[PDB]
Amino acid sequence: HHHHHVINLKELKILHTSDWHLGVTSWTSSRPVDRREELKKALDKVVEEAEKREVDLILLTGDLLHSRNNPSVVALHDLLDYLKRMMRTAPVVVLPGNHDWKGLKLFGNFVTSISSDITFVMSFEPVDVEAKRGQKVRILPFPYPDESEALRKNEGDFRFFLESRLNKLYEEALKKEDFAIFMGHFTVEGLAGYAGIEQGREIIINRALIPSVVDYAALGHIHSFREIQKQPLTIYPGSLIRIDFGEEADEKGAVFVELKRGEPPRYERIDASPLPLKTLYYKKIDTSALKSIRDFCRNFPGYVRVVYEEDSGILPDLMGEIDNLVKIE
Amino acid sequence: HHHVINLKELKILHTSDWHLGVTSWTSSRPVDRREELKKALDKVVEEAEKREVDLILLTGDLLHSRNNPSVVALHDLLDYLKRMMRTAPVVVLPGNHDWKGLKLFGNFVTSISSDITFVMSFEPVDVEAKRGQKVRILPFPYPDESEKNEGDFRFFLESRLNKLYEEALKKEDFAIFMGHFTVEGLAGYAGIEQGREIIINRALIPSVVDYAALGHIHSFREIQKQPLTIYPGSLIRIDFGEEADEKGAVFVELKRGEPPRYERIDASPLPLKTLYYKKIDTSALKSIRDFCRNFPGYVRVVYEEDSGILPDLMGEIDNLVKIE
Ligand SMILES: [Mn+2]
Ligand SMILES: [Mn+2]
Ligand SMILES: [Mn+2]
Ligand SMILES: [Mn+2]
Repeated sequence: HHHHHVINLKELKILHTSDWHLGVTSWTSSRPVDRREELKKALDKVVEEAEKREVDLILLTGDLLHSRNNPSVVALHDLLDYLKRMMRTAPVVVLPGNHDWKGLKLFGNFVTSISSDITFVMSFEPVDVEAKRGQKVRILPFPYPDESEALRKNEGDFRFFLESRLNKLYEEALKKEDFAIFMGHFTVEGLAGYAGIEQGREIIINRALIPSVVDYAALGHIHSFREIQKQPLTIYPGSLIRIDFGEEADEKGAVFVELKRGEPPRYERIDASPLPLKTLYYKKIDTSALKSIRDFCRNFPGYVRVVYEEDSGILPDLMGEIDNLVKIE
Repeated sequence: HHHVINLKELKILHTSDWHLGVTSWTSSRPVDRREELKKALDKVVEEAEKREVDLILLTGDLLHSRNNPSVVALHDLLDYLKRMMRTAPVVVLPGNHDWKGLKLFGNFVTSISSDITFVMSFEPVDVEAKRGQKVRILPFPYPDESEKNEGDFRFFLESRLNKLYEEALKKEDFAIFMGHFTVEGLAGYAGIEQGREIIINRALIPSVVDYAALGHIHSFREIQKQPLTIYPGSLIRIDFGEEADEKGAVFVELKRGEPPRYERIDASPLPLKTLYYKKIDTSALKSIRDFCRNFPGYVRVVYEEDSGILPDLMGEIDNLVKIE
């Protein structure tokens, strides 16, 4: 199943998905919920769409695995399974998120060398790939600065380092052939309604420093769908599930992007239809609140957290009674 | 692949037991064996290219660390795999290993490339060689434990081998057994017992295969002729005790209706020597210094009678790696 060769082809169809967090079990400290079933249902939906829409290229922009250090065998198996499924649809380019195990890097470069349908980008060096219908795409990758996960330098020099990398990618973008695509794994500065670091050291990038001459800027790391800017089109697809409370109002899913030479890019969201989350708040846990909790959870198809401040004595066994109540705090 | 189809002939590069990553004599004078090992591997790769082999067989213990291979060792492994894949399709039968990441890696890679196949179960796999020859692989790795009663375990192993024999009978062009174990009753074998060993009678190896590729034993050994069963051996002399064996790979040529033939590809490894002395005296001290001076390999001194504090032999002798 090799690439097609279409002459004078000015179109490129892209599936961009990110932040899978394969392996995640949520609320381990109160009621562990393995998110695998829900997550795979979403991934199957995304794979089916890429097939339906006959995409030319698939972009994976990191945090595909929940465990940055020691992913389980099941999570790794799921990842390789979906990578394989995607490769059968269109060539895949992978920009993994922050990781520590060298196993992914060794694996990545080897697999890239032996197959024309997958490319791992794990440095700042540009890569020229070929899409499903023969389109030439220059990839401009910006991963988490490795080795120096500890900066070993002040904020001024480090910012200048990041800024210098971005200027270099800009210059390399100018030497493109058909299309040029930026792939980044970081936090855009000044994100509207952004919670904060989910237990990690963050790389903060001003959106204006994203090379303006690229056709699409594919970003990952942020769990909410966000259209960052239009020139160049810069998007976080978001995660596929609602990973924790705080993500109740987010849009979750992937994106379909259509590029045409000489024309503005267009996109459509591929919504994951994730299970919903709800936080219930009460001044005090009384019979009025106690019935409010039971009532709500009864017809709610997602997971519920209860927060209350005032002491109410020994609570009744709500969690043993309500299967979708995953936390009381 | 080419599409002759060669049907009648099949040329095989069989190499094994590389032990990438090994540093020897760490508790006396560590010697990183990588330079020597890569020199041998380059020679083996060069030969596969020169001989234009159709199929390359790797039969385990390619990495010295069964649990935690270093990055350099894994990099070297993947480096050589890629080089070999450019020459001919490669079939890999991993040895006794842990981590399991090797297994996830293996099956994925096998799926995405038609130039490499990892066999990590007892299930037969049908592969296609360089010139389109249809090869059936009958793999026999270390079982995943298991290891209850020695009678039922031996019977379990025996049942696997009969199974392989049966599915061998299917075939098409050629059939090739790949095994990682210790043949029973090996002449001059040390150390036995290990005792983390899988012992198999050579007569239990499916007689209807064209070639039986074995790994785990560090010495070249033609085990039997029908079917031709060979341990290629390691590529370097890993420790003292391996002073006398042959190291290298094997080139095997199969022809339908004809008996199989083979030629060794010798690694020309660095030599090893153990020097024995009743006691360390000036006449012994003389022979040690003089021997090591013109010896291109590594030397061990073993002495019986205690001769007090020794002169700095290892400090003045670069290739003396052990005294005991
Ligand atoms: Mn994430
Ligand atoms: Mn991230
Ligand atoms: Mn060995
Ligand atoms: Mn072995």
